[PDB]
Amino acid sequence: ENLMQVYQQARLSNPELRKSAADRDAAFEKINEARSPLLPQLGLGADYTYSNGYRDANGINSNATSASLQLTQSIFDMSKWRALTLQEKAAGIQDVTYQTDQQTLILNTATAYFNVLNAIDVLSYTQAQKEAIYRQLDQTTQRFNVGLVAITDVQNARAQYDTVLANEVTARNNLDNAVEQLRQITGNYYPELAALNVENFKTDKPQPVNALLKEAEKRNLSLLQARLSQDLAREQIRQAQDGHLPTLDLTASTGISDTSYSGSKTRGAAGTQYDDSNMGQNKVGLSFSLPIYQGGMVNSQVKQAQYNFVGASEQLESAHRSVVQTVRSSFNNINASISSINAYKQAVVSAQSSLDAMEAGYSVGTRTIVDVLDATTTLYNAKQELANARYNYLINQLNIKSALGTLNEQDLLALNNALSKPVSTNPENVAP
Amino acid sequence: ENLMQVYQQARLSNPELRKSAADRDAAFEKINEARSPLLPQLGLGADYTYSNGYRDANGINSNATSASLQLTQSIFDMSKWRALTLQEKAAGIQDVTYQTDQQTLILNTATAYFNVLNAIDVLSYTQAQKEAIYRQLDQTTQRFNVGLVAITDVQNARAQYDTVLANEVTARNNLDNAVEQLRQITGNYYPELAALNVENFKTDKPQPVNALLKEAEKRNLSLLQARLSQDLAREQIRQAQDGHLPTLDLTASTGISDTSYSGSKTRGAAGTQYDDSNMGQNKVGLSFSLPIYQGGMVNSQVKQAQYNFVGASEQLESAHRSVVQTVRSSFNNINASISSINAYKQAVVSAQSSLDAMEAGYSVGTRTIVDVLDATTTLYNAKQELANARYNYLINQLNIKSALGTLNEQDLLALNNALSKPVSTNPENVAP
Amino acid sequence: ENLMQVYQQARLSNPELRKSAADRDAAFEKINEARSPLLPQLGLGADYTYSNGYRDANGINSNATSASLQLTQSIFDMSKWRALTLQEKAAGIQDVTYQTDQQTLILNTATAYFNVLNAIDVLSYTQAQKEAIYRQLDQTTQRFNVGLVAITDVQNARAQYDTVLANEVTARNNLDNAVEQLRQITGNYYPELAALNVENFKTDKPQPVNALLKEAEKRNLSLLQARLSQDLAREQIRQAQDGHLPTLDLTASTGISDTSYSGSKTRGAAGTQYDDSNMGQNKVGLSFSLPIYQGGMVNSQVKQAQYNFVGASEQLESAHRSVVQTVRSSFNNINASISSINAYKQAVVSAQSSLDAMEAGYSVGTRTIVDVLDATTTLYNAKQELANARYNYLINQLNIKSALGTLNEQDLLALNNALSKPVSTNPENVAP
Amino acid sequence: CTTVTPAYKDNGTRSGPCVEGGPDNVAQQFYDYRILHRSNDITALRPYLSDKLATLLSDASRDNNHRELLTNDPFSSRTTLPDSAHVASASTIPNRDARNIPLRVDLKQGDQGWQDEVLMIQEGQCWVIDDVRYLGGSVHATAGTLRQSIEN
Amino acid sequence: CTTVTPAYKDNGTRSGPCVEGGPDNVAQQFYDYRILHRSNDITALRPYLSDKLATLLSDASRDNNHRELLTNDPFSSRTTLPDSAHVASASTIPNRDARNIPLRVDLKQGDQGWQDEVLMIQEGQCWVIDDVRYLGGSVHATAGTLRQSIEN
Amino acid sequence: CTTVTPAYKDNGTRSGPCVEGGPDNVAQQFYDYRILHRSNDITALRPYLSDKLATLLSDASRDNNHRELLTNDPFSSRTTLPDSAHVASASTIPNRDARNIPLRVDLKQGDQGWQDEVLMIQEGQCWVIDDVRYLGGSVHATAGTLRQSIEN
Repeated sequence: ENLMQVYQQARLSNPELRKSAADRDAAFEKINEARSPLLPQLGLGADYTYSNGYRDANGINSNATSASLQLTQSIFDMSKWRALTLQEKAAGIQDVTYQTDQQTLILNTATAYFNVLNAIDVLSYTQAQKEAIYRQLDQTTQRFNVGLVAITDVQNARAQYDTVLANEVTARNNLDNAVEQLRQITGNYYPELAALNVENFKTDKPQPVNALLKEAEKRNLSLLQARLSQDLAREQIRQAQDGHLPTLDLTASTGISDTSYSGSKTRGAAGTQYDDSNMGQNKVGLSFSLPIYQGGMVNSQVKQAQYNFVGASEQLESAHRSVVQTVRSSFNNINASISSINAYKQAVVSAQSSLDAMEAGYSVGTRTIVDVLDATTTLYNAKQELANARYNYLINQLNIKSALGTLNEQDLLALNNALSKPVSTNPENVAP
Repeated sequence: ENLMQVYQQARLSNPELRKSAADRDAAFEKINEARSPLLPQLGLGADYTYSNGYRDANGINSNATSASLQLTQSIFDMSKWRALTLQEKAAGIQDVTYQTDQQTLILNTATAYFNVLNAIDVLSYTQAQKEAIYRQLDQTTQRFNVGLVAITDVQNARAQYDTVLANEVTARNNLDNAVEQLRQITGNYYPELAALNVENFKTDKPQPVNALLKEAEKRNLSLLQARLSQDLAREQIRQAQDGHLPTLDLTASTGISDTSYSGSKTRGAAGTQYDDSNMGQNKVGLSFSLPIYQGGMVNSQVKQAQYNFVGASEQLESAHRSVVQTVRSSFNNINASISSINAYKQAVVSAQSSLDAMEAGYSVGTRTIVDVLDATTTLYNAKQELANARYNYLINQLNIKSALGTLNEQDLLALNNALSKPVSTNPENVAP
Repeated sequence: ENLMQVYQQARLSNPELRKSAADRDAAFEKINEARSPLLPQLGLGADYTYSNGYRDANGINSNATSASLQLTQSIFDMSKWRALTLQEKAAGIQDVTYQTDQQTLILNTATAYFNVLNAIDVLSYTQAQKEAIYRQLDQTTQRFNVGLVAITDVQNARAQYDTVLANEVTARNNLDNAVEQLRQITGNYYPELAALNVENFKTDKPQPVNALLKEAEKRNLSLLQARLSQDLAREQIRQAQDGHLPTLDLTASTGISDTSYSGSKTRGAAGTQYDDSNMGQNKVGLSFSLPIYQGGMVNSQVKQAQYNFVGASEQLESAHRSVVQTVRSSFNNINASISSINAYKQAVVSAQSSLDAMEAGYSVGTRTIVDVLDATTTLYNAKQELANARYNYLINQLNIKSALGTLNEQDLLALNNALSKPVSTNPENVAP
Repeated sequence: CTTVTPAYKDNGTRSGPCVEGGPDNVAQQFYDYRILHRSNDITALRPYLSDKLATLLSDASRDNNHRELLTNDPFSSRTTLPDSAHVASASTIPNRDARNIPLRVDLKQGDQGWQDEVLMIQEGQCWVIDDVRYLGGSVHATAGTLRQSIEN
Repeated sequence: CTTVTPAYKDNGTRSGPCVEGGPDNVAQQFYDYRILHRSNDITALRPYLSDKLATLLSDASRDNNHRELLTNDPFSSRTTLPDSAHVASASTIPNRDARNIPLRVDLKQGDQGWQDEVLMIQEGQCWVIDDVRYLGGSVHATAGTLRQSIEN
Repeated sequence: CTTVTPAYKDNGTRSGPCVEGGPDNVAQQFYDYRILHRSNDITALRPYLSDKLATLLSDASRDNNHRELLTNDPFSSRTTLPDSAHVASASTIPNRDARNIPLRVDLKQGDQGWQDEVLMIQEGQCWVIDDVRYLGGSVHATAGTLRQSIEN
């Protein structure tokens, strides 16, 4: 299928994208865990304690059965709210990195799909070179069998044929590896893909690097992640102290206790404090705490958070510089690709003219067979380089679009609008 | 020494494998730390408190010296058992990654050994090319000294000789770097190694990719590690809740306390509650706890564990796809190598015949010195490529055996059975 | 600007170096947090508890308002001192890694600055080759217009011209990418940089690899980091037990409590135990704790620390082997570079002589235009390779100086003393 | 609170019918249907396989090349129908942002076990068996998993 | 105790005058000076930009190419002078081992916001404004940040 | 419980005798023997060096090239025999899965210290000295550690 269906199947059945999305969802669900301690904390607890006397408590045995139902609430504690905001920012940066992962998936699938086509083109060109050299071999061998020229031409052309055969084997292996890699990135085996037609291949100049830089700075994913990380560091230093703020808690508890006494000394004439006691008590209360001198722990924590915030800001600046470098490199690479397309078109036309001239000269007799073989290999190398330059230009267009920060399926549709004919990627079928 | 001795010395004296084994042993010993909290926890504690009083408790001073010996056991707590099982699974995955490290070491030592041999072969071939070009230089220079041909041939052949000299220098540097790298990976300086003979070098076709893929899927180390990680995620989600299960503890404690009272107001006529008390208590008790409303913390933790398990399963599927890609790539590369061996043998034979034909033509006078120099360059390049293809095929065979997942010293023995003659790797001895 | 000013600007405004320095400062300030628990811990706390009676305690209501001021000190606890020592060692290793980062910055800025010059030289050489081929094309075309030779030579020369044009486009793109990368690593846009003159370029033989190895082993940064890590592991195993040593604490507290009773049953005739109590008590006490049977936790932790220490020792040994490999590789690379400089100088001279000879032969008529074009491309390739070898030798000298562990701005001054003439890096200006 | 709101409004295009849901649930139901009956033919097994293993098995049957593999057993690692199956548990699946989940099922017979592995594809509001990884000793025939075993 | 003792005996060479210090402090003071007055010309703004943005703006003004950008507003994302500014907080800066701090300032007008960003450089014992990232919708003119916009 | 059971059924091939064991123990014993006696010749030192440093030093002695290195002191960083040594402690070694442990020994003389380093190799049930890293100022002769110093 063409690029659209390949990308759709890749997006629908990719494991790494699924993993990144699951990680983002887990980071999002962490908000509830972060928010849990602010909500009421309710619990139950029962116990049974048996006490035997000793020393001056000789002959004293006690049995206590207790039950309790407790509830605790944090009336004022800024640390919990700061932790909640930290979790919020972490979820935000995870969402951003998920978006970056989506962009990476699109770029990777496009690169692999075009690599398969480039390998097919390379193999076909090498096979055509082998056919041409075989034709030259047959013509020279038949001329020698009739008898016009020595064996040197036959030997040289045979050596060239063998070298071209080795190159063809290498190209076939490379194509097989590329198609298997495409299957791995997609999850399906594709027998044929849409090729690239040269009639409708029209190039377009890119936008000036100024507006490119403006949009990239405003809407890059990596720079947005760096900004979110710096904001997270700022909230971390804000949370860092959490020691100068007094804390306030509210507690409630319904409890029952049944105590029974027994022993040799417990059967005395007192009969007042040595009898079974059944106490029920429901309690409500408030607790106030305030650290005053923590030993310098809070000050050191605040200073460490300040250093961490400085480091995060510096990492953001590094990310911005990297974004500028990426935009400039992508623009320059696009311009180089569009120039090289025309350069290689002119070069291949020139090489064809040169090969025709060398063949005519050999017919006259001024040249030798090594010269025409060199012209042939130069022609086929030029054709191979032109095809590679075309595919590199398309991939580079996608690369600059991605670095701008606004890459989606519309760009893939624009690329796919230039693919018309289907070709099979079967190694045996192409070269029977 | 041959490959067996090199591998044995590498295994016996490698720091990275030792570090991996130490890490595995530490993760294995983590089981005792995980099992410790389930066992009885016994302790001792003594204290002495001086109390002074004021306000309505004016003129009351107390001195209390206490000692205690405590024992605690966890009668029912599934969290500890789940932690123990998690530690067991972690130890298992560490054992698996240690096995993978062993495989990586064996592959690395074989690769370094054969890289050294390939460097030696390349250097020898370049030296032979330099000798041939020097012979051509001497012949042409003596012919010109007698006087038969212009000075152009001398200049061209001298330029070729200088280029070949530069190539020889860089090849010698590469060989020295390779031998030093081998010494680094092994720990010993090897003066001579077993070379590769061409009489006993016989190639064998690999097993069909079907049974290869079957055995690789069954026995691959990375896939087994991924499966163990997914099982670990399942046990993590099983442990995740640990909040709906009530906990039960048993405590025992033998304690002594001595309290003495003194003060201006303590010398009154009461004489009952202000006397020295010697309390002794041995207590045996049970404690029962049950969370009921944890504020949603347990539910959020369970859902996070669910997401983590989904992510782990996705990672396992990614590992399986990568394993399939590795097996297919290894098979295709092995077939490419075995074809290229024959292709390059035919190519080098053809190139030698072509060089002989060009020499005969130059003797007749049809060709020129640049043509015979180019033929010499092509022949020596073909020889170098054939040797490189041979070594690449051997390394590739080891690579596919490793990707199958059943690589050990038997494959090393199979490779070493093909090495017969020893050659010295000293640059000075090989370059007199 | 020359290398000194470029490096000074890079060091003044580098984000990654600033981030590493901030991380080092944070790890250095962690000492105060580590030392905090040893210092006195002082706090305050007040509460108000309301109790309602139930069961046999019916008709009993109590209201207790309390305030307290507490102070705690750790009289004897070796765990805190060991944690302080661990923090000290961590700060030390962070300082070492910061020094390594500084060295890496110097090496990177030098490499980029010389890469820009190498790209400029490559572009200029390619443009000169294009000019020479254009001159040859014009001469051949005018000769054919007058009419002396067939059309084959024109075709071949123009094919070579097209190929050289494509190579020139590629070289210009590479130069633009390199200058942008230099701006990114430095933070400023440089219109011109000091070039490398060939009159004052004199090479120097390096010190014997023995003294090199001695100084490197004594003063390498990576080896020092590994040694500090092993010492940290030793202190970790020393700290890891912390279970057989009894702990001792001292506590002081000033507290006030006001309790009031009310209820239906509290208005009886007792009037003794159901009245307001105002207790003011200050306590000073000591606490002694001693683990005796921890369930094997301490023994397992100690054994894990032993394994970790063994792993750290193995990592240090690996680091030492890598250092030896780096030193040997750098020395061999310098020797290869200094040999190749002379080899390529001789090759360039011989290639120029060969090109002159081919031109003379073509004037006579014994050669063909393809031969002189091949000689021209060989000469220009040799010149390009010589320039690249020079720029690689300088970088190799800096690399070995860095691997020795004693690289600073003085070495940059030594390099910069060899740069005299300035050249502009504008793509359009150099090739109008 | 704080609903996850997964960011995938996709993963649909379901053609044939299927069971309610639950990966372990559908795997257990499929194995129970195969064990209880004796046919195991693909015509009655259409709901439990999604859209691709069904057509792959259909064209393999019409190809007449893998007759032995498709007639003995396509889904079990042996040549004989198992006696009991126990699918690895999975505590449901949160929302829909999850696909291609593999589960290992213990295929227990009389004093024997093989513990095969089967992939799971969501593709809508449902769950469906796929692949079957043939993870066990004495593999039935061909090699690898079923999908690449019958792949041309 | 255990003072940091930073390893940076560098980061100096400041020529022109400036305000006392503190990143948020200097950024807020510079914005307040811009809004309170109506000139915004570089001669009066010399203290807040240290040594490179001042000269770049000077030669851009003398270039007679960027008249529109340099006359409407060079420091705000719009063509109109803002109404209020709120710089992002930063709890001072430890020691002196800190440079190139980027701060985002919320640039609020009547029922509008643009939230620009500005780099800040130490240059000795002080703090100075730099770059101004032009982060906001409807970029004023040219493109990118100010330094790239006016770079030749 | 849960014994480690190391996976290393190797690391043998020991020829000459040696001391009981313990890396710090054997290093301390070697240094004490060298300090107490005055011979420091290799024949009496055979048990402490393993199998390779012994033969390497023997053939270096028979080579008559490193006489100056071999006659004053090969194992200390100086040309004079030390006065006291203190090997870095190591809390024994678990099981046998541990090899090539480098220990730094403080080599203290009258108002001086050099703090050299020595490698430790197991070879079976024992421990033996190797390399000696020559970590100290003003090294004796040649350069590097002893192994590269006497290597041809």
